[PDB]
Amino acid sequence: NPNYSFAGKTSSISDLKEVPRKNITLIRGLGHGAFGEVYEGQVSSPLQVAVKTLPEVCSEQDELDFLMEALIISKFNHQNIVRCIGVSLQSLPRFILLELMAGGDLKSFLRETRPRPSSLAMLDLLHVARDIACGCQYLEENHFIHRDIAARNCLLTCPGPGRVAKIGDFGMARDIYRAGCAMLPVKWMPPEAFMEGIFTSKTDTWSFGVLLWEIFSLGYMPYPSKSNQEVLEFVTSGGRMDPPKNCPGPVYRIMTQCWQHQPEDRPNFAIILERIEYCTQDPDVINTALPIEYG
Ligand SMILES: C=CCNS(=O)(=O)c1cccc(C(=O)Nc2nc3cc(CN4CCCCC4)ccc3n2[C@H]2CC[C@@H](CO)CC2)c1
Repeated sequence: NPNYSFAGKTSSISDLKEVPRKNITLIRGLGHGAFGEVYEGQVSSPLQVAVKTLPEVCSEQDELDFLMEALIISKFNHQNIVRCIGVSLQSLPRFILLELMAGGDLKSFLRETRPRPSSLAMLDLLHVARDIACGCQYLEENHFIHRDIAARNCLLTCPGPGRVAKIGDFGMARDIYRAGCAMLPVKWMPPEAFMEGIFTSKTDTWSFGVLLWEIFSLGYMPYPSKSNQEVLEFVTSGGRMDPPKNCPGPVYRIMTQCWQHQPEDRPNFAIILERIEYCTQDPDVINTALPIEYG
């Protein structure tokens, strides 16, 4: 029974809301991460959920990783962080039950919803950014360092208008709480993080800058044509990404403030939200056309 502490309150497996296995039905696979497979499920107007599964063939450490993931997500309480409905850890395979996000991951969304021969506008992108910044502000307020803010780790409620973006994966924070080189999110990390292994909330500010780039580029990989080591040396020597195609100046300037070399010179998330809000109200920003991808 490992204990988990967040916002000064401690929790253990006993605090998790166990849902009887017979109340849970799987409908379809939704895809996989590195972390087993994810299904759409229903809990008994049944409740629609996402079901994250633990492989039955796994190590004792995978078991503990999965428990810790459950405790981490269960203690958050915020509209831009996916809810945990409960868990079913007393039958096999073990389940974590999460808010179903019918729009899928943000990176995939951006790539698949690129304007082609009116799907997205600048304001859609700014709303996604606001939503994630709101989730990041909540983490910062509660002294939680995420360590992997990236489009692949964000989810959307629905594909269409009204979509809300939320932070959906806490795997890196989980690994560090419980503590390879080639798996580190180098391209989202600030100098002091990959050099000294020093993480603070100004670490997540930097990563959020990179997420902003991903959003306004409509889902491109950061630092096009650069490998991890090339990015590490580029960033460490003061190198910064160029603006995404058609990116308004005021939105680019949020990215460049997020990427200040010294953590002290980076904005906190209250300031980032203020700047996103200003961009959102500015006609010259929101009237900028996104590029149309030829097809
Ligand atoms: C962001 C990482 C996933 N973290 S999670 O597995 O703990 C999680 C938590 C809460 C919800 C979800 C979830 O709903 N995932 C999910 N829903 C998907 C829906 C679709 C349907 N598409 C139809 C066409 C329009 C776009 C949506 C597709 C994939 C969906 N996923 C994925 C997210 C990425 C991976 C994560 O393992 C698989 C599950 C996933």
